[PDB]
Amino acid sequence: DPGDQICVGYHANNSTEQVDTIMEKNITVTHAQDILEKTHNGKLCNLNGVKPLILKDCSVAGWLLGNPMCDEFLNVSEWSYIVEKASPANGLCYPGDFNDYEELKHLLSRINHFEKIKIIPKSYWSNHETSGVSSACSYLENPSFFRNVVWLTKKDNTYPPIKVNYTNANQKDLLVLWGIHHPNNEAEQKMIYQNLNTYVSVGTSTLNQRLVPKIATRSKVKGLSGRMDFFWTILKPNDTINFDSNGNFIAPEYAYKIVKKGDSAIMKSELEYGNCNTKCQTPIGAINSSMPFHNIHPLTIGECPKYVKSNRLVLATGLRNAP
Amino acid sequence: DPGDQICVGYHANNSTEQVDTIMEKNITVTHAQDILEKTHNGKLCNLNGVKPLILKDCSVAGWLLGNPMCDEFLNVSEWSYIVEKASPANGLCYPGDFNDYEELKHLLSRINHFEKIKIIPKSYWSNHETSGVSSACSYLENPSFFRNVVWLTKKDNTYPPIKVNYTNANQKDLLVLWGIHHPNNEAEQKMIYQNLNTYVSVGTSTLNQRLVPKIATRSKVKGLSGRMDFFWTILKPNDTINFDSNGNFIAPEYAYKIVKKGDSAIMKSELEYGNCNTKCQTPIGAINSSMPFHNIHPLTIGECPKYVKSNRLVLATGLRNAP
Amino acid sequence: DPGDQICVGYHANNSTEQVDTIMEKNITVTHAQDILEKTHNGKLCNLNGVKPLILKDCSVAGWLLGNPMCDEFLNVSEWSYIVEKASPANGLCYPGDFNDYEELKHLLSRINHFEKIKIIPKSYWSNHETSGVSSACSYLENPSFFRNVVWLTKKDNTYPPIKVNYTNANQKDLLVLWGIHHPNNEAEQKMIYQNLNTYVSVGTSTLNQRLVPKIATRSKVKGLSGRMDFFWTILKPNDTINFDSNGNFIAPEYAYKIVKKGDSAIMKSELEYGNCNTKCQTPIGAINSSMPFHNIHPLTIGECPKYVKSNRLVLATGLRNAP
Amino acid sequence: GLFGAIAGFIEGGWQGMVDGWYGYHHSNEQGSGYAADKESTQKAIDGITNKINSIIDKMNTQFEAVGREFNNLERRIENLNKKMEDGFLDVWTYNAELLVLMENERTLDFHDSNVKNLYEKVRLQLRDNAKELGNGCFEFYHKCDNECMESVKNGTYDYPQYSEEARLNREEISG
Amino acid sequence: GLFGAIAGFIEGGWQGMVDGWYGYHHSNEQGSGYAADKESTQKAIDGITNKINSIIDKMNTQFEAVGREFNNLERRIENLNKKMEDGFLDVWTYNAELLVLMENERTLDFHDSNVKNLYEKVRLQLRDNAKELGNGCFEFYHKCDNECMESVKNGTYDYPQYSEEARLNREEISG
Amino acid sequence: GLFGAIAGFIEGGWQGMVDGWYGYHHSNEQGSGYAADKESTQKAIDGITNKINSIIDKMNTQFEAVGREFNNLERRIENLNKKMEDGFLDVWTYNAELLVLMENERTLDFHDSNVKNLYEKVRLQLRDNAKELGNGCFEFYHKCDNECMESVKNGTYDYPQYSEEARLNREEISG
Ligand SMILES: *[C@@H]1O[C@H](CO)[C@@H](O)[C@H](O)[C@H]1NC(C)=O
Ligand SMILES: *[C@@H]1O[C@H](CO)[C@@H](O)[C@H](O)[C@H]1NC(C)=O
Ligand SMILES: *[C@@H]1O[C@H](CO)[C@@H](O)[C@H](O)[C@H]1NC(C)=O
Ligand SMILES: *[C@@H]1O[C@H](CO)[C@@H](O)[C@H](O)[C@H]1NC(C)=O
Ligand SMILES: *[C@@H]1O[C@H](CO)[C@@H](O)[C@H](O)[C@H]1NC(C)=O
Ligand SMILES: *[C@@H]1O[C@H](CO)[C@@H](O)[C@H](O)[C@H]1NC(C)=O
Ligand SMILES: *[C@@H]1O[C@H](CO)[C@@H](O)[C@H](O)[C@H]1NC(C)=O
Ligand SMILES: *[C@@H]1O[C@H](CO)[C@@H](O)[C@H](O)[C@H]1NC(C)=O
Ligand SMILES: *[C@@H]1O[C@H](CO)[C@@H](O)[C@H](O)[C@H]1NC(C)=O
Repeated sequence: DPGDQICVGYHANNSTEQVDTIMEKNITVTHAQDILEKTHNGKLCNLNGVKPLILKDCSVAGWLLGNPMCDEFLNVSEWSYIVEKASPANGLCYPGDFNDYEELKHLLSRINHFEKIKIIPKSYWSNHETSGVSSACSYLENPSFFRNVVWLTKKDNTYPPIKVNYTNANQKDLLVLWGIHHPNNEAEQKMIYQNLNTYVSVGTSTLNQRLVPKIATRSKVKGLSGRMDFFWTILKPNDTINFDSNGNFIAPEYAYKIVKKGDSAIMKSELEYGNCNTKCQTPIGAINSSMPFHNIHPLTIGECPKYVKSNRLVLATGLRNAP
Repeated sequence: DPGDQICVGYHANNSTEQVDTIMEKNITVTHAQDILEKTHNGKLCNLNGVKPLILKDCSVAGWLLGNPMCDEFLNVSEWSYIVEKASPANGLCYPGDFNDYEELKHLLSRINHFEKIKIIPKSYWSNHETSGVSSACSYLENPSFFRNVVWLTKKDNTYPPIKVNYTNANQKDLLVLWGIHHPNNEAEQKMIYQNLNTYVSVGTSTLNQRLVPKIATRSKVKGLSGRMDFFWTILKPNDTINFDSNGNFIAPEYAYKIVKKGDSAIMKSELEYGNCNTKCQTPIGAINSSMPFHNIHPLTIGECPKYVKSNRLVLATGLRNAP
Repeated sequence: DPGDQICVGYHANNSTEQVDTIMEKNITVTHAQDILEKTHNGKLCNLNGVKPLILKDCSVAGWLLGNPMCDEFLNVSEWSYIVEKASPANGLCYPGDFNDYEELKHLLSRINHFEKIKIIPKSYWSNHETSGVSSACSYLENPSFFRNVVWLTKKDNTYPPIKVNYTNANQKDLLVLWGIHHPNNEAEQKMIYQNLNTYVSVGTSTLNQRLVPKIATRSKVKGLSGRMDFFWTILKPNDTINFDSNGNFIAPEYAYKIVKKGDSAIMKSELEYGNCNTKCQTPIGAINSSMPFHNIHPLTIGECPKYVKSNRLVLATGLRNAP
Repeated sequence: GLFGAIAGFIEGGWQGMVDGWYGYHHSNEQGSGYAADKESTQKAIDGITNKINSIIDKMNTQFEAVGREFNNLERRIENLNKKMEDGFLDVWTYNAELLVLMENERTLDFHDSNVKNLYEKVRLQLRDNAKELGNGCFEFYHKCDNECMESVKNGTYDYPQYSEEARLNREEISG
Repeated sequence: GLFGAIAGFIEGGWQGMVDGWYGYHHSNEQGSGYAADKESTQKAIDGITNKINSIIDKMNTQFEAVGREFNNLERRIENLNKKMEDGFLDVWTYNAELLVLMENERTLDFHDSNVKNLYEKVRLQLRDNAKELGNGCFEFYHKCDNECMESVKNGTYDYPQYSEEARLNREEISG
Repeated sequence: GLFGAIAGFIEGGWQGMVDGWYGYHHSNEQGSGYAADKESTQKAIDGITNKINSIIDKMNTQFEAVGREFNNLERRIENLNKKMEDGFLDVWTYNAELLVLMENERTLDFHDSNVKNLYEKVRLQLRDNAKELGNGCFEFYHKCDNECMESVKNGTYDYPQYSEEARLNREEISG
């Protein structure tokens, strides 16, 4: 006749949780831990304390040079990161090229605090006109120009040789920008600058540049056939920048003090500001998670989990749960 | 006395197949699956439907500019990929440099359908000679020139200022090429072009180029001491290219319509055409395989297995086969 | 009553050796093998037979051009690798730029045997002065110049057009260097070279360079406001380099024969020579080890173990050692 | 099952047990009861837990992407940059997906080994004083009860104390 | 062997069996016969097969090389490009060679576990009604034959139906 | 323990044994002695040794860094270069740290499997001619001594030669 018993067995529950294995998929399990974060708030938030710089319809160049379609950004100072559109519409209002633009943008992603300062006031230009202007850089359907650089033209009928310098009396690196104008022909050249064969020279302790306008017949862009080329350098503390020109000089008025370097980024996104806060931002949304992995976007900034391309990552913790 | 029996045992066969393990090598096994493909047809085949462009002894530059040693390729249109030799002998027949050549070759590896079109007919040049020619670019031991660009020289004893444009009235990107000639001295300059201090200008909506010949004494190449520099741009639909010159201009005659972009490659190989077909091509031979891996060459094109450097990859499927 | 016995058991000892596992750390074990090398001699030794080139306070440029603060290196010939400081103080004594400097340094890391040879003796310059000199390139508080290139100035009051060539009659690639001087104004230009609008031309079978001085006002560096730009090319066997100039030419005197190419490196280190020998060198010390891994520095040269970032790597060989 | 226990010879598990992963079910003259082993279930918590944290730690440093810009005559470096970043992302995606698969399997078999190690621990104590039915259960020849239970469990099991009684009950069936 | 079965206590395998990987060999009063288990051999086909496909799938996306050109003043980027491409090729060569080695071993031991799990399944049924010779074989105390065979196999084995007969044959040797 | 042997049912190891990793300890009418198995200990040396060399060989080709210089308008490529080199260094640091962890564990369990495979080899020979105490030890029913020892070990163990003597001693306790 049957007597006493002791059994050896194992836990089970009502769990539908599944995990994967190399030899068998979709194995039902008692306990499992998901480790892949798959959700974001679809918003562009502050990063910890700090508001991003959201350029709207402006490009970095449009911002720095002061395209009239960007007066909103005339005075930005501190940002956590930068957002720019895929194809912003307001950049170089006057057509032409920005030299070493990507190198500048890269520099810019290591900076988070600019202090704009007046380097050469218009009042300096007593023997030149400062009112060079154009329909392509218009404000309210009346012709204007970049807010930050100045288009010098002949005063009366003479354009005297320019020779001005600026010494960096700060303890912060200084970003200065300038440019040159390429006219369409000699008549146009004479009408604007009087002088016919011109140059722009720029020297620091490391830069030794000489520019010369290039006449040529070009297709129209924004109705215009002329062109403007822009340049930038970093002027170090206690160094001096020197400009010489006898025509075509687009002079700096403002320059940018680099007051804080930090980690930052220039993100490409069509989104607007979301008025929210996060510790981890991607171009398509912020992340709020303790997961060690996420799969939302590879370009992130802040304290983030690790990006993987997987749509699913879950560890078995418990054991095979029999039906 | 002995009675009934039941045994528990396991399969065995006469297999010499071996597989490897971290703790023991060359373990004999009953069943194994090889997963590494190790053979190719040593031939350069079509890729699916399409014949490759096999440049023989010509380089990409020789082809595009129309080196007389390449008339075979005057009219190529559609290719699956491009094969070029390590060191092709027929390139720039007249010595000099091709500016941004590798960037152009890279562009070219995203294109598989060119339509050559006449952009500026020789008939246009009513007041210049079009018969600039040289022994270095000879055909049958009598001096010739690139089939696709034209060497303008003085007509009678004058070289009038050139000012011609072309508008891209197609819906396809247009590849235009041109060049400039560097003479050896002022006498030579005057003998060819009459005009002594010359320039070539080229403008589009984005390009603003000015070139100037550079006199200098140079070592001989193909007997020649002069040099020719070539340039290219992509002209977009509905844009206009503008050339101005008062001498040394090597003008475009033909240009290339980009009718199809696709994946492609420029492969380096000494092989000839193999008159065969494949779905996966390498520079040393085509591949016909269902293996997930191969080890023949890292540069492939088409639907291919994964390249690894291993000489052997075989999974155990069965069990240890005892002697 | 108890009878005979046979036990089955396993080895144990008095080992404190520990190894790690994914599920449990610091598991005490009987036998273990360390495979991570963690020590170096903190010295810069010879590499097999061969002594390194240790540049002390000189830069590669200072060495190659012959900065007077570097006469020690006037005659180096064979080295295993090169050591240079993070921020060497003696480089271009006269301020300016070295064109394509990093490309040259990279070339240099494939070379281990230079033979300096006189290419154009000062005796050649019968109608120019060779004594251009400066306080910035001073020796013992009296003004000097680069030992390897020569500053030509006007003789009497004329500077005749220069036209000299050199043919590479060796079977070894030849490194030639030259330069141009940028004066501060036209008076200074006339005082040094008589001729006012000058050029430097350099041609080989592949190079076709034209340089022109650039006047501009610049900040002072080492008291100086002028600048010198330097250039280099590789002249192949049986080719000829051609220089033309009517002023501002800094001519080559010596050039460098490339007698041996091998693997080498330019390492950054503040250390001095250690008078010792090794088979594996890092910038912070040599390695003497049979370990398959090390963790001391990622930039090594010689027969070395594999760098990993780990502070610990030890395989269990034996078994769990019970207390 | 790599160890034959779970879904092997102990087919089916116990909805009844809640206190832990591995345990017992007795049946004496008093009554019934599911009882979870603690010492074994805990060393399986400590294990699986150290696993998750080490999976995470070996992943704390891996490749991070950063946006770069290139102009239209820099297509070559741009492409090199695209390849390099896709390359590392694919490498760490392979690495994590494979690590999880490989350890998932080891985790399940770890449980299977823990169940078989518990069963065997009981079996090796009882020996001839009971019968293995082959279902993860033992029929006691002698009489066991609500303190004879807590003896096999904590390993504190005086075998001679019950050794003789069982021997007679065992042979009573034969003779 | 990690499980002691294959080339352990069942030294040597059977050229005779052809129907599958794991099976039996009986011997009754009727006759002989090798018989392959199907249920176990199939779940070992399904396993090993899912293995090959997942090895392949986790390899479907990995690094692909593309030819680039650089001129003679672009030696630095050229080298960076060479390093990057050799780098990924070496990484995926390591990855595949190691995956195969690691799973090859797991595959062999998987078989060894399947053989031991089959043996134990038989042993746990028969119990005292037969003797384990220690060779992967059982000597029946009672009499088994060509339908008593198909009972241990499909698990459908009425133990009490033969329980008593064996007990006498077993003790006949002693007394 | 994944196999229940080491620190399972053979709790504690032997400081006495020195000749090798796995062995025996007998006790007869003559005397005592620890004796290391050779055939098993050697195939565990050959294994662990082939492991170390293959770990090393699969690491003989991996990424090597080289110093490059970039000027101040080459920050983009410089950064790309820094990322690429940190990337591969992190990848091979992950690879080696993980390989060691994964094989370390397999090495320990390999030992545990070797001990259990030795025990079982002895057990399957002796059978009813002795008793398993459950401690990694067998009490001989019949009498075994300093040449009966060298019989179970080398597998050369004539079972019928001692079969009958044990059967009486075994049943003497019952009746
Ligand atoms: C695994 O489960 C998921 C979720 O239900 C399902 O989409 C997938 O098809 C399953 N796997 C297979 C092989 O069917
Ligand atoms: C700046 O220019 C003024 C005159 O225009 C000059 O006196 C002064 O010295 C210059 N500063 C420097 C640092 O050269
Ligand atoms: C992030 O998630 C936590 C929940 O874990 C929540 O309490 C917190 O409010 C979230 N943060 C934000 C900014 O929404
Ligand atoms: C493994 O087998 C191959 C093929 O016969 C042989 O070349 C190799 O030497 C063998 N391995 C060893 C360690 O001998
Ligand atoms: C092209 O040139 C002709 C005259 O040479 C001119 O009339 C025409 O407007 C030009 N086309 C464009 C788009 O400028
Ligand atoms: C590729 O191999 C298959 C065999 O699997 C063969 O039938 C086929 O003809 C081959 N293709 C070519 C183009 O030779
Ligand atoms: C492992 O041992 C090391 C060396 O004593 C020690 O530093 C470390 O803290 C130990 N691990 C843990 C988890 O305490
Ligand atoms: C070098 O110059 C001399 C005259 O200065 C000339 O005669 C000689 O031919 C030149 N060498 C070459 C190779 O041009
Ligand atoms: C390297 O280490 C070995 C010890 O393994 C030693 O004998 C040898 O002298 C060392 N080499 C040097 C150069 O010190």
